[PDB]
This record gives sequence, structure tokens and C-alpha cells, in this order.
Amino acid sequence: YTRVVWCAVGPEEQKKCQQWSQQSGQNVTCATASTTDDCIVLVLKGEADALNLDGGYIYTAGKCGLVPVLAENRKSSKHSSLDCVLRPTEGYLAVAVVKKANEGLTWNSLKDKKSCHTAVDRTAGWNIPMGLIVNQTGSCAFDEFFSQSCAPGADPKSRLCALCAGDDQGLDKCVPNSKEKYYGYTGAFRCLAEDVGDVAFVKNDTVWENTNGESTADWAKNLKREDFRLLCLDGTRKPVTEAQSCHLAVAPNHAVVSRSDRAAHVEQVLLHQQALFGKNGKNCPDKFCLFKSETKNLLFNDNTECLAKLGGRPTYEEYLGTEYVTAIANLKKCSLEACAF
Ligand SMILES: *[C@@H]1O[C@H](CO)[C@@H](O[C@@H]2O[C@H](CO)[C@@H](O)[C@H](O)[C@H]2NC(C)=O)[C@H](O)[C@H]1NC(C)=O
Ligand SMILES: *[C@@H]1O[C@H](CO)[C@@H](O[C@@H]2O[C@H](CO)[C@@H](O)[C@H](O)[C@H]2NC(C)=O)[C@H](O)[C@H]1NC(C)=O
Ligand SMILES: *[C@@H]1O[C@H](CO)[C@@H](O[C@@H]2O[C@H](CO)[C@@H](O)[C@H](O)[C@H]2NC(C)=O)[C@H](O)[C@H]1NC(C)=O
Ligand SMILES: Cc1ccc(-c2ncc(Cl)cc2-c2ccc(S(C)(=O)=O)cc2)cn1
Ligand SMILES: [Fe+3]
Ligand SMILES: [Zn+2]
Ligand SMILES: [Zn+2]
Repeated sequence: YTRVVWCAVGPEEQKKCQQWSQQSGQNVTCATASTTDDCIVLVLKGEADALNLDGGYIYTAGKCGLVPVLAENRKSSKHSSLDCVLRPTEGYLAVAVVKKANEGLTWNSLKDKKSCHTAVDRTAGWNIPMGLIVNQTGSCAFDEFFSQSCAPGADPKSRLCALCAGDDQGLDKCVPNSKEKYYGYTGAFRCLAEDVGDVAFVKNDTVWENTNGESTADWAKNLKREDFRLLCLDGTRKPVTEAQSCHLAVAPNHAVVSRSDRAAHVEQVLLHQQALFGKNGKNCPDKFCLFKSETKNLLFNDNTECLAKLGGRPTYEEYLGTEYVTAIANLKKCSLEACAF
């Protein structure tokens, strides 16, 4: 009744969710799916209530009648007086990242290189960079641009999955969930850091969180910020300190979506949940922290300060902005107004 079913994507998000369910006294319970698209389907069927989604997926869900409820809000030097829950969201920077030692690799020489993407249909990892690449080459053959890639969610037999590694045992190669070694912001950046690919399409924060001792994960332990360069659209290379002037776009934050008819109830429960397990929650350090999962970004990104109310009660279109929405529509016509399911 006053109970929310969260939808977890893959085994590890399932495990974190079960802990949260336990700690919440069953105020929250868990449904699990293998993919984000399958979680969207459970929500439409009314078998789950909610999940936190990247902007590219909000666009998928929004066409199907799902609505943004609360957005991820990270720390900011601006609006610093305003409480996190009421502070406007700032958006993240989509960047292209290379090794400094890979000299003379720039935006203009990306053709036939190796690429690392968060997953197909995601903002920084797919929609922004490929949309730019389609526009620039005047071609929809984006599956032919890079020699090899890890792009979780693409056909496991295509070059777009050639670089993906799967799990501990080599199973689940290229699945769009965290069982895939090179899935997500962290996975894509690991793909570049291990020199599997030449370029990673991630966000600004990913580089900072996985370098200079911020991680302690074995692959990231010894990574230094100075060994990385951002690719800018003017053909130039800059230090990772210069992302404000060398990004591909600003992305709308990840947000919680639900069926319109459930939005009010999902909102109320979630606000109470973060009071308990959020950043300064009554139980977070002590019993359970919603926004931690040791660099793995499970259910929520680890850099989330809070979930913020929206303001202007936006539709999914207003939430994403006319900039981003036209970008996705233009790319989607390479792959007609309907829910995909
Ligand atoms: C699970 O949900 C119930 C119902 O919302 C919570 O009980 C409320 O808790 C607040 C403060 O935390 C009390 O002041 C109210 O009297 C309760 N309201 C109702 C409607 O019973 C309960 O706290 C939640 N449990 C957990 C662990 O999250
Ligand atoms: C790129 O991302 C990093 C990491 O999120 C940002 O650096 C953080 O900035 C906040 C202040 O806004 C600091 O309190 C944190 O300590 C910083 N994080 C780390 C780990 O150093 C940085 O601002 C981002 N760059 C831009 C231009 O947005
Ligand atoms: C790729 O090209 C298309 C076509 O120009 C871009 O779509 C235009 O975007 C601008 C700015 O939002 C609008 O003023 C135009 O109305 C759009 N035209 C169309 C056909 O819708 C699209 O934004 C480009 N993709 C990327 C990622 O930059
Ligand atoms: C968080 C958020 C709120 C609103 C919007 C938005 N909704 C509609 C339209 Cl037409 C545009 C935008 C919008 C697009 C880009 C930028 S910027 C300058 O890159 O920060 C700001 C706002 C985009 N993001
Ligand atoms: Fe994203
Ligand atoms: Zn910009
Ligand atoms: Zn409106």
C-alpha cells in the first residue's frame, strides 16, 4: 500500500536492493530484470513502481507514459544555501577521454579506433557521441565507424561487442547490466584504463572518481589524472581540469521514473527513504547508505548528494530539454511516433 517496488537491473543491483528492502522494514521491495528496457516493461505492467534512469532511457520510458519523479542532485558550489532537495539540478558533462600517451589522437582521427561506451541508448556513452558522429559523417552506419567497441546492448556478434569481456567466467558478454565488466561509467572508463579501447565516452565525474587514489579498486589504484586527456570538438586535447571548455554536451541528470498514476506515492516514500539512508540520514553511515556501493553506481550514482524535487512539474520532454530530445530523435531515425514495447 505505502509500499514501493523498486526494479533492479542485474544481480548486484538486486543484492543492494534486498539490503535496502530489509533495512526499510519492507516499505521498499525489489523486482529484478536483466535489462533496463525489461525494468521499464515491469513498470508499465504495474509489477514494479520505479527505478532511476539515465536520460536516454527517460526518453524511452517517456514515450511509454512514464514520468520523471525526482532527480539525482550532486554537490555544487552554487545554490549552496538552498537545501539539496529543493536545489535545481545542474546536469553533467559528457566527455570523450583518451590516454595522454596516445599522442595525436583527436576528435578528427577517431575513425577506425577502438571505443568504450557505457551502453547503447545512454546519454554520454551513446546518444551524444554517436549523434555527433552521424551528423559529421552524414551517414547512419555508426556500426562501421570504430574498428571495435564495447557497447553493452549491441549484438554480441558485431564489432560493437568485440571488446566487451562479460563476467568472472566470460558469460554475459555485452549484456547491458553490471555483470558486463565494461558496463556503465565505471566499466567504460576501465575499458580505456586497461587499454582495451582508445576512447571512453563517459561523464566528467567518472575520470575524477577513478584517479589519484579516489577508488582503491585494483585496476584504478594507480591511475593518475595527468595520464588522461579530454577530446574537444575543435580538434584539440585538454587536461581533465578543463571539462567546462572541452565537453561534448551537458546531460540532464539521472532521474527516478514511474507510471504517472504512481508518481505521488513513489515521491512520498522516496523522500522518507532518503531522510533515513541518504547522505546525512539517520541510518546511513550506521545501518545502510542508499548512495554508496563502492564505485559501482548501483541503483543510484555514488556521487549523489540527494534526490531533488523537480519544479515546473515537467513532462519527460521538458525534463530532458528540446536540445537533447531533438538530438535523440535525429539519431533514432537511423535505427514513427510510438512506445517501443
Ligand atoms: C514504513 O512506512 C511507515 C508508513 O509510512 C512509517 O511509519 C511512519 O513513520 C513516521 C516517522 O518515520 C511516523 O511519524 C508515522 O507515525 C508513521 N506513519 C504511518 C502512516 O504509520 C515507517 O516509519 C516506515 N518504516 C521504515 C523503516 O522506513
Ligand atoms: C568534474 O567532476 C569532478 C568530480 O565530481 C568535480 O570536482 C568536484 O567538485 C566539488 C565542488 O563542486 C568538490 O567539492 C569535490 O571535491 C570535487 N571532486 C573530486 C573528487 O575532486 C569537478 O567540479 C567537475 N568539473 C566540472 C567543470 O564540472
Ligand atoms: C544532428 O543534426 C540535426 C539536424 O540539424 C540536429 O537537429 C537540429 O538541432 C537544432 C538545435 O537543437 C535545432 O534548432 C533544429 O531544429 C534541429 N533540426 C532538426 C532536423 O530537428 C541535431 O541536434 C544534431 N545532433 C547533435 C547530437 O548535435
Ligand atoms: C535540468 C534541466 C532543466 C531544464 C532543461 C531544459 N528544458 C527545456 C529546454 Cl528547451 C532546454 C533546457 C536546457 C538545455 C541546456 C541547458 S544548459 C545551458 O546546457 O545548461 C539548460 C537548459 C534541461 N535540464
Ligand atoms: Fe548518464
Ligand atoms: Zn557546453
Ligand atoms: Zn510544463
